Amino acid sequence: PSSLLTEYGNDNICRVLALDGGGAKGFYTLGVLKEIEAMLGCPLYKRFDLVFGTSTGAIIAALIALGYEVDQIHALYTEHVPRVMSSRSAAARTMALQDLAKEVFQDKTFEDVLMGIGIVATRWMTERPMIFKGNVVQAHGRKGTFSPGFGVSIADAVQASCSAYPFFERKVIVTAAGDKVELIDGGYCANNPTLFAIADATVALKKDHKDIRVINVGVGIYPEPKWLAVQLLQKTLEINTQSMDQLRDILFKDIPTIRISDTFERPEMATDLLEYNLDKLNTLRQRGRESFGAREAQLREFLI
Amino acid sequence: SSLLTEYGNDNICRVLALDGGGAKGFYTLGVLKEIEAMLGCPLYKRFDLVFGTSTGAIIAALIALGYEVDQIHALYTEHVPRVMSSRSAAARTMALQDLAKEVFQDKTFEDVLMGIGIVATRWMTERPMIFKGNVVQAHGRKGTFSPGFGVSIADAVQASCSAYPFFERKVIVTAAGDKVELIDGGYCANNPTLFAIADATVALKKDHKDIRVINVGVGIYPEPKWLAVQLLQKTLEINTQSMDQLRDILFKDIPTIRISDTFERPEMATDLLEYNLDKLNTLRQRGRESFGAREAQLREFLI
Amino acid sequence: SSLLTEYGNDNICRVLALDGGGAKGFYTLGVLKEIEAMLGCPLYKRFDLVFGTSTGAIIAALIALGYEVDQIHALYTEHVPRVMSSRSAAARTMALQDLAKEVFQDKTFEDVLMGIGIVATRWMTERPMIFKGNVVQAHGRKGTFSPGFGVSIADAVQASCSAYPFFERKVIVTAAGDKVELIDGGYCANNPTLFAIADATVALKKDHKDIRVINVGVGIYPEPKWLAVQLLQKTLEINTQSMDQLRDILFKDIPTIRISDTFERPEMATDLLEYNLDKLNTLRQRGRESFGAREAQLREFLI
Amino acid sequence: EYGNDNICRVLALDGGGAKGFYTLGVLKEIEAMLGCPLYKRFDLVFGTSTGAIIAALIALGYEVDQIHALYTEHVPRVMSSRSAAARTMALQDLAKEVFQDKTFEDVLMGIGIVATRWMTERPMIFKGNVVQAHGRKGTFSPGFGVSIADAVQASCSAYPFFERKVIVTAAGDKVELIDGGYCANNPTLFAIADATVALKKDHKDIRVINVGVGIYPEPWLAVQLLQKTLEINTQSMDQLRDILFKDIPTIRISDTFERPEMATDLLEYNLDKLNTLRQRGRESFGAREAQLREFLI
Ligand SMILES: Nc1ncnc2c1ncn2[C@@H]1O[C@@H]2COP(=O)(O)O[C@H]3[C@@H](O)[C@H](n4ccc(=O)[nH]c4=O)O[C@@H]3COP(=O)(O)O[C@H]2[C@H]1O
Ligand SMILES: Nc1ncnc2c1ncn2[C@@H]1O[C@@H]2COP(=O)(O)O[C@H]3[C@@H](O)[C@H](n4ccc(=O)[nH]c4=O)O[C@@H]3COP(=O)(O)O[C@H]2[C@H]1O
Ligand SMILES: Nc1ncnc2c1ncn2[C@@H]1O[C@@H]2COP(=O)(O)O[C@H]3[C@@H](O)[C@H](n4ccc(=O)[nH]c4=O)O[C@@H]3COP(=O)(O)O[C@H]2[C@H]1O
Ligand SMILES: Nc1ncnc2c1ncn2[C@@H]1O[C@@H]2COP(=O)(O)O[C@H]3[C@@H](O)[C@H](n4ccc(=O)[nH]c4=O)O[C@@H]3COP(=O)(O)O[C@H]2[C@H]1O
Repeated sequence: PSSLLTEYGNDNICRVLALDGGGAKGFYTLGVLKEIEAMLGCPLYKRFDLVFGTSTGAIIAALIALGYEVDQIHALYTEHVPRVMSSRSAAARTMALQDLAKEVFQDKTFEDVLMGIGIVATRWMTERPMIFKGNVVQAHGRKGTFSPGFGVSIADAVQASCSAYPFFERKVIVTAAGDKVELIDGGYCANNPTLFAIADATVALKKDHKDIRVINVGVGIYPEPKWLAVQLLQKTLEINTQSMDQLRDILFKDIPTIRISDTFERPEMATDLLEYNLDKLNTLRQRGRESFGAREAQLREFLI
Repeated sequence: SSLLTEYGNDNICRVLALDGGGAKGFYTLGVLKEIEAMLGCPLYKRFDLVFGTSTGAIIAALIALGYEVDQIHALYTEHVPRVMSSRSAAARTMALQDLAKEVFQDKTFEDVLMGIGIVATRWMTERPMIFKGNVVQAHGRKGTFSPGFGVSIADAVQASCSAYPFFERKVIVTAAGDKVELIDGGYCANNPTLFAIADATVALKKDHKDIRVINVGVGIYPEPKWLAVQLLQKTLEINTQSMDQLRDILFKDIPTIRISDTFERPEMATDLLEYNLDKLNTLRQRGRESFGAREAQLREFLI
Repeated sequence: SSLLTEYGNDNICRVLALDGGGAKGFYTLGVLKEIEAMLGCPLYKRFDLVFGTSTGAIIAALIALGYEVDQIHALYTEHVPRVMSSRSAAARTMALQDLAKEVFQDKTFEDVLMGIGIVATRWMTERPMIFKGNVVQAHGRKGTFSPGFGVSIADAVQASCSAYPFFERKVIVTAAGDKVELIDGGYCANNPTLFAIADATVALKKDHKDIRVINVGVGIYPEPKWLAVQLLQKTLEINTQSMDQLRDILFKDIPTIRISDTFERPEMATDLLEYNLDKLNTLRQRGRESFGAREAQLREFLI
Repeated sequence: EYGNDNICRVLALDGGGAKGFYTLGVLKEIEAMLGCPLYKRFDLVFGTSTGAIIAALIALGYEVDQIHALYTEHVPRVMSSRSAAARTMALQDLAKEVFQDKTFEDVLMGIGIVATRWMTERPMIFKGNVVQAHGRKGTFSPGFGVSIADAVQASCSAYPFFERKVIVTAAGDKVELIDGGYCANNPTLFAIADATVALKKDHKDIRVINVGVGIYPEPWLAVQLLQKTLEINTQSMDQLRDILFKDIPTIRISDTFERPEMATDLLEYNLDKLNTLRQRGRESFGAREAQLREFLI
C-alpha cells in the first residue's frame, strides 16, 4: 500500500529536523512537511537522523519517529485537534487531551522509535527543562541508571508537553523509579528548539559543524485578533523566544540552516489556543505549501 | 596607592561575569574585596574582559575606569540609601540620573582601560543591547561601529538599572540619531556568564581550556489578581535556570568558578528595594567568608 | 545482581561518612544510588571504612552487611513513614525496637565485611561511644577489646536513633554485664567526618595524601512553621558549625567532598518528624541532581 | 630564664564566673620558682571567659601580684547587681579603667581570645601576630582593629546573665558576639591547632600547661536539657584531644572537690569564700612540683 518507494544510501552527514510550537497553528507545519516528503519520495524517518518537536513537535515528532506518513498525520490532526480546543476550561481541556494521546499512542514507549527523538517539557518545581530521549548515546551526563523515555509511555510524555498553564491543568509524571514529577508546557523554557537540537548533535554524537543540516519549521507569525501586569507576561515570553534565535545565530554560524516561517499582516489571522473553525485553519495549510515553493531550490540541495 | 605588584603578560584570558541583583550588591563588594587584596593589583591589570548586568554594570563601569573596591564601597554606602528610599516610580529614576551625573559626567565608552560589556534588552525588538568597548568584540556589521553607540556612560548604565515595574523606561539617543528605548538589562539575561563565554570564543579567536570564568553572583535569600504575579516571578526564574543548565552542556570543558552561596534563616529576608544599612551591612560580611571557602581553588586561576 | 564490576586492591583508603537529620535521609539514598550505579558494584567492595550517626547508623550498617542501595530504599519507604506516626514518645520506641528485630534478627558486629563504626553518647560520662568492628581500630585498652561490646547489631542502632526529647533513653547490657545509659549520637557530633579522619590517621596509620574522605549530608531546609528552648537549639548549631570549622584547620591536605545543598523556598520546609510519603519523594530526587553537578569530581577519587 | 630553646610552651586557661581565684593561686606559685614574669617563659596564651582577662594582663604587663589586686577590689562589686543590664554597664566601666586606650598592637607575646558569633555561629578568635592565622591572609588587622577593652568584654558576655556585646570592627561591619564558653570552654585544643598547623612545630616540641578552675558541687525540662549539652561539648572536645594528640606532653591542673561547704553558684560575691578557692589551689601546685619544673625548666 506504500506509494513512496525511494531508497537513499547511507552517508556521514547528519540531518536534523526541529519543529516549533504553535498550538493549533500546526496546519502550517503540516502544509510545508507534506511537500517535503513529496520531493524525497520516501518516509521521513529514512532520511533524517533527529527530530526535536516542542509541544506540537511532541505530536508530529512522535508520529514521524514511529514511521507514519504526513497523509496519516494530517488525517488524525483534522479529526481530533479541532475537538480539543472546543472546550473553554482547564480541566475539561485536559480530559479531552488525555483521550487523544490514548487513542493514537496506545501503549508504545520510547523504545518503539525508528530514529533519534527528543521532546521538551518543563519542571514546575526546580524550573529546568525535561528532555525525553530514546537512546543512551544522546545523554550528556549520568550515563548510569539511564532509562529511555523515563519508562513513560508516549501517551503521557506528549500530553505533559502540551499542558499550556493558562489553558491546561498541570500534569504529573511517575517515572519508572517511582519519582513523582510535575510538569507544565515545554514552551516556557524554549519555544524554538533549534538551539537544543544543535547542542544535541554537537556534544552527544560528536559531529563537525560542516556535516550538519538543520531545518527549522515554525508556525508563522500572525496579527493578534485591562493591563493588570499581564502585558509584561506577554513581553517576557517574547523576550524569551527572542534572544535565543539571536543566541544560536552568534554561537552556530558555520552550520547550514533553513527556517520556514512567514509573517502575515492583513487583518485575517487570529490566535491559536482558541481557534477551532475548520475553514479558518484550512487557509493556514495552503499558506505553508506556498512557503515551500519559494525555497524549493535550497531544500533540494540539503535533502537531495 | 598601596597595591603595587605587577603581573606579566599571559596567554590565558580570564573573564569576570557579575550577576544582576539590586540593593544586594554588597555581597559582590565583599567577595571582590579579598580578591583584589589577594592579587595586590587593581582589577583592570589582571582580568581581560568583564561583563555585567544592572547591579554588576555599576561595578563593571567603575572597575573599567580604575576605581578600587574600597572607593566603590564608599560611593555605594553614601548614595544608595536615598534612591531606595523614595516612594514613587518617577522619583527613583530622577535621583538615579543625578547620581550618574556626579560620578562621571564627560565619559563615554572610550576612556575605559579594559574590555567591557553591559547588558540591556529593548522594548520594541525584544533583543539584548550590549554596549561594547572595542571593534574586535563585535560579530557582524563591522562597518558602522561607534565604540558604545556614541552614548555616554551616564545614561548607558542608567538604562540597565531601569526595572520597568518600579522605574521608567530610559529613552536613549545614540550618535546616529536613532531614538532607542530600553528597559532593565535583567529581562533577557540576569547572568552574563553565557554571553561572556560566547563573546570570547566565536568573537575572539580563543579556544577552550584557555578560559577561566569567575561568575561572582549575589547569593539567594528568602522572601518576607495574584495569578499573573506568581507566573511573572516564575517565568523570570525559568529563563534564569535554563540559561545556566544550557551553559554547562556546551562549555563543560571550560574551567569555571561560581561564587554565590544560599541562606535559609528567616532573619535574612532581603528582597529588592532595600535601604536599611543594618541588613545591607551583614550581607557584605557573608561575601567575605564565601571567598575563604574557595581560596585554595582561586589561587590556581588568578595565580 | 547486575553489578559485576571487580576493582583491584590499592593502598588508597576510601572513607564514607554519613550524616543524620531524621526522616530526611532520602537525600542520602538519592546520592548513594548514583554512586553505586557509577561503580557497578556493591559499596562494600570499594570502601574501607564507613561511619554513621542518628540516621547513618541505619545506612552505614546495611552497607557493611552487604545490602544494596536499591534494597535499602526498598525498606526505608515502608517502615520509616510508619514509625513517625506515633503520638507518644514511648510508642515511638516500642515501634523502633521491633524493626531492628526484623532486619537484624541475630547478626552481631562480627559478620561485617568492612570497617564499621556507629556513634552514640553516654548519658553519665557524657562522652562518645564508638561501636568498632575490629581490634585494629582501637586507641588503647586493647586487652579487653570485644567487637561491638558483645552487643547485637540490632541494639547498637536503636541507641543512635533515640533522640531524648522525642524517643526514650535506651539502656544496653554489654558482654561484661554493664548497664550503660545511651542517647542519640547527634549531641557530641552530628558530622562524624572529623571522627573518620581521626580513625584513619592514628589507627590504620595512613598518610594525608592516601585518604579520600567523602562526606554526605541531608541538606539544609527552613523551618516549616521561650528562652531556654531558643538557647537549646542555638547551642546545637554552634557545636556542629564549629566542629567542621575545626577539621578544616587541622585536616586541609586531605581531599574531601561534601554533598549537601541549601534550600530556601517555603516549599522545601521539613524537620525530623515528616511522614508525608509524597513530600518525602521530592527530597529523594533532590539529591540525585546534586550528584550530577559533582559527577565530574567524584569519578576522580573512586573510579 | 634563657632566651630561646626551640620549645613552644603554651598556656591555655579555662574560665567561668568568679571562680577565677583558683588559677590565680596556681599562677601565683608559678613565676616564683622562675624569677621572671610569665610573658617571658611562654610563647602563646589562650583564654575563653576568665582566663581571657588573665590572658591580656599577662600579655601586656603587670604580673600576678597586681592582677589579684585588681581582682579583689572591683570583682566583688559587678557581681552585686540584681539586674542583667547593670552588670554590663559596670563591666564596661571596669574595662576603661585598666584597659584605657591600649589595642592589640602593644602586646608583648602571642595572645588569643575566644568568643563565638551570634549569627554565623562559629568562634571568633582575636590574634596579635602576622603569622597566626591559617587562611585568608591579607585584610588582616591585628585584633580586628578593636581595643582590648571591648575585645575582652565580649569574651565575658554570658547571654542569660549579661548582654550580647556589639563590636564595630575597624573595617566598618558591626559584629554581635557572646562569650567564648558556648563554643569551647577549654582552649587547650585550639592552642594545638594554632601551634602545629600555623607555627609549623613538631609533635615533640611543645608543652601544654592547661590550668583549670576545678569542679565544685552545686548549692521544666529545658533548663536541665541545656546545662547537659554544654558539658557534653566540654567532655567530647577533651577526649578528642587525647586521640589526636596523645604524643603531646600535657599537664592539666584542675582538682575536684566533693565537700558540701565548697559548693559555688558561679556568682559568689563573697570575699571569705573566694579566698578559700585561692588557698585550695595553692596546694594543687605542690602535688605536681617535681613534674612541672621538667616542663618550665
Ligand atoms: N539538547 C539539550 N538542549 C537543552 N537542554 C538539554 C539538552 N539535553 C539535556 N538538557 C538538559 O540537561 C539536563 C541534564 O541532561 P543529561 O543528558 O546530562 O542527563 C540526562 C540523561 O542522563 C537522562 N535521560 C535523558 C533523556 C531520556 O529520555 N532518559 C534519560 O534517562 O536524565 C537526564 C535528563 O534529565 P533532564 O532532561 O530532566 O535535564 C536535562 C536537560 O534540562
Ligand atoms: N556574547 C553575546 N551573546 C548573545 N548575543 C550577543 C552577544 N553579543 C552581542 N549579541 C547580540 O548580537 C546583536 C548584534 O551584535 P553584532 O556584534 O553582530 O553588531 C554590533 C556592532 O557591529 C555594533 N556595535 C556593538 C557595540 C558597540 O558598543 N557599538 C557598535 O556599533 O552594533 C551591533 C550591536 O547591536 P545590538 O547590541 O543591539 O545586538 C547584539 C546583541 O543583542
Ligand atoms: N576516631 C575517633 N575520634 C575521636 N574519638 C574517638 C575516635 N574513636 C574512638 N574514640 C573515642 O575513644 C574512646 C576510647 O576508645 P579505646 O580505643 O581507647 O578503647 C575502647 C576499646 O578498646 C573497647 N572497644 C571499642 C569498640 C567496640 O566495639 N568494642 C570494644 O571493646 O572499649 C573501649 C571504649 O571504646 P569507646 O568507643 O566507647 O570510646 C572511645 C571513643 O569515645
Ligand atoms: N585553632 C582554631 N580552632 C578552631 N577554629 C579556628 C581556629 N583558628 C581559627 N579558627 C576559625 O577559622 C576561622 C577563619 O580564620 P582565618 O584564619 O581563615 O582568617 C582570620 C584572620 O585572617 C582574620 N583575623 C584573625 C584574628 C585577628 O585578630 N584579626 C583578623 O583580621 O579573620 C579571620 C578570623 O575569622 P573568625 O575568627 O571569626 O573565624 C575563624 C575561626 O572560627
